[PDB]
Amino acid sequence: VMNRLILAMDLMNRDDALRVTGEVREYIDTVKIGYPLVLSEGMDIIAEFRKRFGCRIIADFAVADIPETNEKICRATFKAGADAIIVHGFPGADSVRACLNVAEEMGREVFLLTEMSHPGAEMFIQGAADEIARMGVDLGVKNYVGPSTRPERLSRLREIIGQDSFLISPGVGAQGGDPGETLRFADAIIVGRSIYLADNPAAAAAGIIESI
Amino acid sequence: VMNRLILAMDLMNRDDALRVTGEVREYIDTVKIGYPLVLSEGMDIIAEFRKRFGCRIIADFAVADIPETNEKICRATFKAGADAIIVHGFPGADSVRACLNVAEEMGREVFLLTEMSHPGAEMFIQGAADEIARMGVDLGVKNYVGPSTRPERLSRLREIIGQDSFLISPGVGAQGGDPGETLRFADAIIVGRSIYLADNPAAAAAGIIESI
Ligand SMILES: O=c1ccn([C@@H]2O[C@H](COP(=O)(O)O)[C@@H](O)[C@H]2O)c(=O)[nH]1
Ligand SMILES: O=c1ccn([C@@H]2O[C@H](COP(=O)(O)O)[C@@H](O)[C@H]2O)c(=O)[nH]1
Repeated sequence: VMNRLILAMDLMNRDDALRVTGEVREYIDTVKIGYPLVLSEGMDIIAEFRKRFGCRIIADFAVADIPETNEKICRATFKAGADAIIVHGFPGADSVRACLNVAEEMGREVFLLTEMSHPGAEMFIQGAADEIARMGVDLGVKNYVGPSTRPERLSRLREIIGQDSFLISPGVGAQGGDPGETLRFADAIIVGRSIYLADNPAAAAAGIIESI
Repeated sequence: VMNRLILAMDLMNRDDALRVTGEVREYIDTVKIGYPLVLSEGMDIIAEFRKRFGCRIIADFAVADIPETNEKICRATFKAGADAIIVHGFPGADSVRACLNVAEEMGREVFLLTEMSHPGAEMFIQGAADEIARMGVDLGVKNYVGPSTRPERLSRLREIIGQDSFLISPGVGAQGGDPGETLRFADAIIVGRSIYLADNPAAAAAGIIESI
């Protein structure tokens, strides 16, 4: 939410991850943590970050398993302190509903990943993305993830989910997406490498904020 | 955390509560919601506030029942979306442990209320407060609540819990506590009426922040 900028913290060691996150904390209040960091440092890193930085944590786990396993993944993730989890919609409605049920039980949120931002997304996901977004609307999903790299697709996604839904978007910077154009449709942009690989992460974050 | 100021939102109707909270949101990022609002508008108000204001919510439920009931209260409260819950320590260790167990299961936090801020606290709670704080330390509690109205007691509490524990303090303003003096010992101050009954809540919040 702060500055409509979410940091994707994909460094793989705790010391560097804490250093960069602390350096840019005055610019953000929401950090997306994924498997690169969690599989290297453990799930306890989520609660550590949440406490140390007083930020919201979105666990980007691209959840994509059967219902029963998705439920277990969501339970472990919320137990670890995550405020929200990103779930793929392409595995179908039952898999998404399993995640929504756990989020309801635990007072948390599910973000539905519709279309991905990388080139390969055009092979199979893009053709199913509008229907995946419609499925989300039908299931009551209120939070979505769409691609910064294809603003016309981000626009179509926004059209399907409505103005009240919350939409975040990765692919800004390194993948080629533009901050300002992405924010014409998304509520917040996700930025990873453009900030965490910069010589001065704080200056990189400040520059993105200045550009928007 | 923001400005070390936590709003105690004890208005009893949704419209006024949303109005004041929205007016002072630029000054805070943490709202304490208690029974005055929840029993008048329902537990759904917690998730509504959390979403609408993107703030952390501490449920001040002064939990004070037997272990089994405390567990149920904590589960319902975290399911409703609260980030933390305030629990009395005077009912004993088993009652506090029940709350800690649910918070661990759900990735949330427990704040232990040691000494209360009102005059009647001197009758029974004050004499047991140092031991209640020690009990908290022994149980692994990391978040505490102490009285703004008695800074020497707040100092003694801080001494027992250590500098690493997080301490919040009500009784600022209406009850007579001073913002600056309270912050010599507490990490954050809780302020209710001095802000929510003010003719201009934003100006009242701004003034408190200016004074510190
Ligand atoms: O469609 C998607 C879904 C997720 N991410 C994730 O969002 C972040 C974008 O990082 P970056 O390209 O700004 O470094 C990474 O964690 C990446 O895994 C994408 O980039 N695209
Ligand atoms: O020892 C305690 C425990 C809790 N509260 C609560 O903190 C808030 C303080 O509000 P106010 O006196 O600033 O209006 C209220 O919600 C009140 O119930 C106290 O004041 N003192």
